[PDB]
Amino acid sequence: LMKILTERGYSFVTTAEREIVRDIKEKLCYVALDFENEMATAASSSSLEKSYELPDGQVITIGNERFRCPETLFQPSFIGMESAGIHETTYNSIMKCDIDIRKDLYANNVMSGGTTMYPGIADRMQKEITALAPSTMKIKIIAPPERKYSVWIGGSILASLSTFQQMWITKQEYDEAGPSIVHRKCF
Amino acid sequence: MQALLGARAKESLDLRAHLKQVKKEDTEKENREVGDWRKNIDALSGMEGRKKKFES
Ligand SMILES: Nc1ncnc2c1ncn2[C@@H]1O[C@H](COP(=O)(O)OP(=O)(O)O)[C@@H](O)[C@H]1O
Repeated sequence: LMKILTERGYSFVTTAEREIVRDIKEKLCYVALDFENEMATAASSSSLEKSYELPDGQVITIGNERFRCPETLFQPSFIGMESAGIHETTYNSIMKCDIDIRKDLYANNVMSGGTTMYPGIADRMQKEITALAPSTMKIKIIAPPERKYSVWIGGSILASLSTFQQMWITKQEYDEAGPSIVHRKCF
Repeated sequence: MQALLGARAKESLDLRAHLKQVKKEDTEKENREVGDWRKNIDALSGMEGRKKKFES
């Protein structure tokens, strides 16, 4: 996003500028369920632009840059990565599991982490897998408001489970073994 | 002259009737395992909100 905003006349190269672009992205960007058609109009008219107030009183608007940024999730080649996107990797993780597993993973595609908060991501990912998946199978995405905070929440859940109280390394075992103990006791 | 054909046709029938009667008596005496069951569902129509678990 910083490089394409530079293309539009908004060059952000220092730390304050970088932190600001991240904030702009979080509030203005979306994935688009059809990149090329969305771009055809975003690149042609101000009607698909959204404004942002910069901290110094200046303003910026974002056009196709608004969706080209998250598009890298579907097209990693945008940043120089040799990859077909997060939906191909999701597809392969389902496909590479045993044949009696595949049906359950297709129906339980879980979005987690941040960036899951770009509008349309929960739906585009179901579309992209459905397009690769066999027919008959149900493809479904799980995308709760507990998105981006799901790892922390999982930590809270796990730390407090009765089924997890035997998984903790105590500060006894730790000193006898040293920190390498984590590879035997945790994961 | 026909006494033996009568007796022989009858012996065959009595044995066949015996063998069929034995499997038929069990077929008719008990018949629950040969039937079926409701196999009902959950639905969760009373699920008006989240559960007490940290996972819900
Ligand atoms: N509305 C949003 N639009 C685009 N990206 C987002 C949005 N919300 C969060 N993200 C991005 O997700 C990342 C946060 O990663 P995160 O999953 O929360 O790591 P952690 O689980 O350790 O907290 C940041 O790069 C942030 O900009």
